[PDB]
Amino acid sequence: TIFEERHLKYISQLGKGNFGSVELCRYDPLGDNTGALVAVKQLQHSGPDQQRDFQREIQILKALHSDFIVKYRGVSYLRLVMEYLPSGCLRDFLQRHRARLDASRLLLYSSQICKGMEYLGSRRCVHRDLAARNILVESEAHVKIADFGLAKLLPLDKDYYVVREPGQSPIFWYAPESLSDNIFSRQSDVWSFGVVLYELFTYCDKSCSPSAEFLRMMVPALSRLLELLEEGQRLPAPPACPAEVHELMKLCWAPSPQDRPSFSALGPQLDMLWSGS
Ligand SMILES: C[C@H](NC(=O)c1c[nH]c2ncc(Oc3ccccc3)nc12)C1CC1
Ligand SMILES: NC(=O)Nc1ccccc1
Repeated sequence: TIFEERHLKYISQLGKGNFGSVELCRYDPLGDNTGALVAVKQLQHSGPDQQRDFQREIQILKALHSDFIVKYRGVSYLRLVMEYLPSGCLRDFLQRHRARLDASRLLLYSSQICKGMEYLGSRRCVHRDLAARNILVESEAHVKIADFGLAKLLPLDKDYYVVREPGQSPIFWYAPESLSDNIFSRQSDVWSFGVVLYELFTYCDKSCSPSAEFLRMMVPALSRLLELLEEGQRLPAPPACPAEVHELMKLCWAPSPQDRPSFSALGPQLDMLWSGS
């Protein structure tokens, strides 16, 4: 649980985002290159607000225990040590392996992500950055939610959270209430899950990505996106998308957070489709 810094050997950068970076390191206390590989998050550079956020992220991740959430391994004193999943993120894995991954498998990943989100919700955790680029692949048939850099715990007496600064993530995964009023909730994570189902079923192809679709659907982009959403415009069904999968996405994109299903209602539905595919 406590890793000594001198034993963590730097290999490469894995990714970066919201003021943090994740490195691939070997935890190599013998110094002979035989130790296990780990992913180590740290701030990219120092700053006291980032620091306080980072401490909370660590406390959140340490207290999450799910097969569908990336595993906390410990800390180094300033760094968060996590399991390293060499297949990397689901966005990349989908683009590389599309020819091999059928509808059944995408429904399997969808069910696993839903089940991880159901668990997060039970912990009063709003993830706030759900997207295929932040889901990791453990094996061919197992994914895990990662990137808790923006995650918040809801107080016991309130089911939403208002953020003060504007968001910094690609705008096409945010719910309308987040776009307009910086409100985030478990039901805003359901909106984002609908976009994740869209990514899965397009295999993260860049030409039909959420972003590419907006510049086709056509004043600042954020205001334009909100007007398009208020008018009831949505991303079109992915090529060859099963009808029932598309209906589920549209339900996740109900205008009113209270009309979106919960992850507990979504889960059984995905399983039934997975069993019926
Ligand atoms: C960069 C962040 N990654 C993590 O926090 C990771 C924690 N363990 C990992 N194992 C492999 C892996 O592989 C990669 C490599 C490149 C891009 C994404 C994941 N990334 C991570 C973010 C995805 C959640
Ligand atoms: N959720 C949803 O349908 N979002 C959207 C719509 C148009 C363009 C980009 C994203």
